[PDB]
Amino acid sequence: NLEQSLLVAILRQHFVAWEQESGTGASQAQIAIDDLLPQLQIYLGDPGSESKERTRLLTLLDQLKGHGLVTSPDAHERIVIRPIIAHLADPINLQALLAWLREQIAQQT
Amino acid sequence: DGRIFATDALEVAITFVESLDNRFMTSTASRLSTVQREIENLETRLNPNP
Amino acid sequence: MEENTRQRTENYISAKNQHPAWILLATRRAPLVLSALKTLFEKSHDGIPLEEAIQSLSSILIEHVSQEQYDINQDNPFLQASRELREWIKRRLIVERDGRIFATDALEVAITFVESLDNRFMTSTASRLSTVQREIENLETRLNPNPANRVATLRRRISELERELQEAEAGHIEVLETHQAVEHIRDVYNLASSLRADFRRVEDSWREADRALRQSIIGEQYHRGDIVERLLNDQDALLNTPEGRVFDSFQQQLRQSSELKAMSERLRVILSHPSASDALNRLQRHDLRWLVKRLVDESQTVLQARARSERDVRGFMKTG
Repeated sequence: NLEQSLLVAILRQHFVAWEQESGTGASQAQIAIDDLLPQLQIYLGDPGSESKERTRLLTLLDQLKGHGLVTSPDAHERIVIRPIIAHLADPINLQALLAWLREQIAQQT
Repeated sequence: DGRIFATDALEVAITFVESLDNRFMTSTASRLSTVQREIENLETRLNPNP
Repeated sequence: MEENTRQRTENYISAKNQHPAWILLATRRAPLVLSALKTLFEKSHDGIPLEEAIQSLSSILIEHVSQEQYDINQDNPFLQASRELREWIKRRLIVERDGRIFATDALEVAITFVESLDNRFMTSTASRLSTVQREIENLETRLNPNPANRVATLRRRISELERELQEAEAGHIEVLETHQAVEHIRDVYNLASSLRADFRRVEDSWREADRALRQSIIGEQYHRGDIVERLLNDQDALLNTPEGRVFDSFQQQLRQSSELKAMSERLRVILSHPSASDALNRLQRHDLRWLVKRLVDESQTVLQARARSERDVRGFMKTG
């Protein structure tokens, strides 16, 4: 679903950002949970309760771990992005989704 | 951080109902002295003639 | 202490159900009434004369006749204005006196609330902190009776002012840069406008005290000799209350025509400065220009209103 797809897009952006520095090395793609909250807050609003938005984000990450794109949070509130994301968010998939989303926005107008 | 806070809106709302109480007014001789001193100081700062 | 909280919810329910300002804020049509009244009373110096009120309120209603969703009238804005005026008077939201209608305290509070509500120029300016610092300096330096403390304070003040005198004489005087000056102007206006804030609270206190006196006078057997002194003791008791005390102290302070003369001459020059037009629009500029006359006139009105309570004694003691 498209909230999950938004989270996937942000995760892929972080993944490529890290891969730039680390090359195509082993999966050290790790991001603090706190780093996601500002990003999602832009699209999913601000319910004015950091705990509430953390619960929202963690539910999304559980759903994504169901699809294998991210490990569950570890002790330090950190997750590792499974490299499979690069193939669920490769350019052809992204450009199909982009066209479909443009169509959806056109219907919204 | 798990600590609730009072937003700006609630602060305005509380200040409103509070101002229906018995209290000191702002129309006090002390307020007159304050504004008089303030006029004095502000004028003296404004006019540039040495 | 929180034992009073049980009593405080009762107090708030009472205020909600009685205080006209809150009831007004709760109404469906609240914004229209508040905007119309703010527009009407923006131009009042004394209580606006009734006929002018009817005419200008009819014009204001005309301004908003387009809003048909508020059941606005479309056959005679003059009749609508008169009807609305009497309706509001019934709401204890405006009062007739000498044919000139005034804004009760309730409306003043409601208007201040709604005005402060929106995004705007804020209440405090950058000069508020300096104002508070100066006032704290004076208050502390005057509260303690230790003569050594006072003489030391005056010594340091006089040394600082000697430094400033030497600096100015040598020619390094300094003045407000534009955007500092504008903030000071705005803070001065905001401070000054607070003086009007309670000319209407005092009159209500007079009214209620007089009403209580007359009501208790139902037990006529009390000694009229008690009231030979109660004539002054009404003012005395309200001088134990903030209302009478501070209003009469304000009257005494305001009667010092020398300081008021200084204040007026200084208001004139501050407003003649170019940045005055930046700080304040036309309406505010005129309002501040003759604030002194406003205070004098309205305090005289309050005194001549308390004159009825002054006559209350002749309506009690005499039984011919």
